[PDB]
Amino acid sequence: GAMGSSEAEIKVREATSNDPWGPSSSLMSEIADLTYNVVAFSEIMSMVWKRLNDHGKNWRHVYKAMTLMEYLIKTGSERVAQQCRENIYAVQTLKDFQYIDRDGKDQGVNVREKAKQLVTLLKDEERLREERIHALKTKE
Repeated sequence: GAMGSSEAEIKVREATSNDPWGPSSSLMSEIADLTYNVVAFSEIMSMVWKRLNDHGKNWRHVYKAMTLMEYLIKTGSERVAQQCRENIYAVQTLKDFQYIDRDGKDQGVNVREKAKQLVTLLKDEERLREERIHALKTKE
């Protein structure tokens, strides 16, 4: 289903699901390779920004989308980091993300801290170069 049709959006959804495991490194590597495919890049990034804009009980979409975005910034096409810097507000807003679950536990704190770290990385082009060498070595 069918004829080698794109599964880019589906792979991103899988990588950013509410499941309390993942995202898987092999799946993330597949998505990173697809970011060099201009058609797939658009599908991937749109889905990641959507997951980064979920809330509440879907907080893990946001947390896992940041893990995926970080991996793609470091391991994928340099167009990823460029688009993220262009859309930096969509990451910065997450430093304000709130969610208290029904057990009273602050899941939002994980989102806010991950966002803080991703923003400092994106603002530093030297850090991005260093991180890319290390990340590409992990990939290969």
